[PDB]
Amino acid sequence: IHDWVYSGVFRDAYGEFMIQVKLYWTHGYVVFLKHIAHDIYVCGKTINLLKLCVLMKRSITAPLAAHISLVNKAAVDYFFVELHLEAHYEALRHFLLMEDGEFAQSLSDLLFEKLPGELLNPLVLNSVLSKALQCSLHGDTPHASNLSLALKYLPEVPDVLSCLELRYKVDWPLNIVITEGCVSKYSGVFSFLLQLKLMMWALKDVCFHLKRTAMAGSVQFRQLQLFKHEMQHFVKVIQGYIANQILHVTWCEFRARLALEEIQRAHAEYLHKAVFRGLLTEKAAPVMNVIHSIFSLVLKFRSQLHPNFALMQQSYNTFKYYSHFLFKVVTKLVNRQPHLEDFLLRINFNNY
Amino acid sequence: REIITLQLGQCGNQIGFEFWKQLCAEHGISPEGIVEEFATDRKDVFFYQADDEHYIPRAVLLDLEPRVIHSILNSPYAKLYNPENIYLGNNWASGFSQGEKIHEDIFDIIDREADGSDSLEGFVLCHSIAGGTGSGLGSYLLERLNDRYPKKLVQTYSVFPNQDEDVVVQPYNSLLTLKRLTQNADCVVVLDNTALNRIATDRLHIQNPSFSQINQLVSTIMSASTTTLRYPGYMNNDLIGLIASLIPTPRLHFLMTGYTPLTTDKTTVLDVMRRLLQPKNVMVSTNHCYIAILNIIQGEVDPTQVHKSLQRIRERKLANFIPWGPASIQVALSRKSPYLPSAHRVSGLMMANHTSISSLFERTCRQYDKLRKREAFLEQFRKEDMFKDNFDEMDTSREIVQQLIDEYHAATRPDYISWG
Repeated sequence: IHDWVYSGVFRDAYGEFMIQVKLYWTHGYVVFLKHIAHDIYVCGKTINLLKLCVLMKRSITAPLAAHISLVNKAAVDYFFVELHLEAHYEALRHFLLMEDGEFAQSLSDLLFEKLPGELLNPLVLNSVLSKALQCSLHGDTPHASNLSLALKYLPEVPDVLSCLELRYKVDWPLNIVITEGCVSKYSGVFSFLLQLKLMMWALKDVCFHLKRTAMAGSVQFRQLQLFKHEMQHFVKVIQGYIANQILHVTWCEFRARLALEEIQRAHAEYLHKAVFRGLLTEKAAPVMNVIHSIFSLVLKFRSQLHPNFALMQQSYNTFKYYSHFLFKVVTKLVNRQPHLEDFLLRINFNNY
Repeated sequence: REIITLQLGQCGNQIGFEFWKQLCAEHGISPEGIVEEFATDRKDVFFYQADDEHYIPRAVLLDLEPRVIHSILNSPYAKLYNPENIYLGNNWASGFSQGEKIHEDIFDIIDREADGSDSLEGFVLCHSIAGGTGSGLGSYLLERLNDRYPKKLVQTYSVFPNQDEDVVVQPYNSLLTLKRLTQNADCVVVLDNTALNRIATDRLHIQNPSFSQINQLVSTIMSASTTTLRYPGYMNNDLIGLIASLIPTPRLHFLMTGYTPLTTDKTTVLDVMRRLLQPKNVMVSTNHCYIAILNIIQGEVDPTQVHKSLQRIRERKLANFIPWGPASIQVALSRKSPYLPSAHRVSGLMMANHTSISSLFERTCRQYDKLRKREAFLEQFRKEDMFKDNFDEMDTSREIVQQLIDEYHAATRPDYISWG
């Protein structure tokens, strides 16, 4: 015990030390109080990393655990005062979660010109990010470097689909904290946000088609705009629900909880709360199932672009049917949450 | 993106100059344009991206017979902007004809600033309804911009005139200008001088320097309306995304404004929600229900209690609303602005589409109809007579505002599923 923690060289003679010893880790955990055994197992690997930079325990554990706390606090401080751990989240939030004004509306608008035989080679995907990033003036952090626009499927294709990968790469002593599975989960929620931007673009397109014809202010014109305002209310209020749950009430924690294993579990509990209140979990799957029908109908409403005036009225009526259908099944599932209580406010005020 | 600001008339040039002083003091800006040692935020909405960050405001001043422009001149904030976009009666006909004769070179000033800009997104008109030199000239020139640029957005900051009627052609001037606001503008924010003077006599005992105080009020209004743009926020960083939620009908673009702290000489978000839901925090004076309400807030908030605030205000059912359709009250939040003194930390501002303004329109309709039946309050302008021999432009505007009043009252009905 007095070797590997203080000198920082692991010691074992006959294999009677329980702990034994790629990337850096080869250690394997597989009388005394077991409350200190795992502490020794982690307090050695830390010190090993700083080198590269009546029968009761009252007379033993008190001069022993007094140093474990010092090792732990030096370890946790090594993240913050050197790696700038607190800055990384409020920087990745800008781009990955698109918490950036005049960046998402500048990136998505360029993506949807192709969706197609463009966005295959890496000179147009390699140039499209730097045009969106200049339009916002939030970067010139080292997290505007390691930005990597890529994909898992090329564009070759009623159809509201769009998908993209966008990653922030990480080096080794941060890889154990912010992992490459966590960045992929940011990409997993990012796909849904980008798919919403496609709807905010299509309704904007039929809105811009009517914008240019105003000359005409007739009855048939205003009655068309009455359709648009209705669907846009739904889209903005559900976007406001996302901007509430995944972006306000979860964003309060894990910058007030941040003021060795525990940092990892705090991040993993943080994001686990973010996916739960955001209703992408399997408990709130049927709430999500209805949204794609509304999305399909908004795209259809853009497709008709009048001798199809009754057709557009019919699509608006189908939107109204499904929007009032959603409120009954989510009222039915009040008995199956505090955040779902907020959902009812967004969908209903007097929709019944 | 890039929005070019228009200031015209005595009143409009006053609040425009005050608001530019507000943004110079607000951001890290010298009185010369120099970036200061405390300046980050988004600085390209009206700010010219110069090399040493001489954030030159996109401010085009155009009038004739300059009086208040001389008062703008003797100031260090005439060195803040001057890309040579500053240009040197009180009736609609006189201002209309004066705008007609010099429309070309001032529109060349407009075009030079337009191609000098990187993009164009909106025209913000600093104005007041029947603002003297602003009236007639502004309606004419607004028609020139709307004809010449149909792909842009128009927001008109103006106040409802209350001068205790003296010009007797003022309902005619406001009626024709209001016609142009209906057909050549997409958003009109009007405020009552009566209710603002009531709030001024309410919070303090000062009503005599009313021009100076009202400049502070509408400058707070406009800085709060653009704070989500000029400081890095999340949404309504376009004007159009802000405008779209308010408007179900492109002729109903007239909005009511309210401001939650009435004194400045904090607490939770549910409280300011309840405050703003009262009509005594409103700056503007049968049954009338709002079409859609949206609020902007800036201050020190609890990010989870805003959910709880909407939850309690909803289940209180502290409001009515309109029969035809699912709208909501809409929350929007941004930062409390740094580099100024921050007193009464929560300041909220509301934009609502209300049918109560149709009564105000009907007041001006009744005034115009009364003076029209009497027919002794046009004073027989020769410019008005050669411009219109029969004065049926006023008849057509009265038809337009009557159609809007009909749309307002049928929108009060649940039969706005049918035509209004």
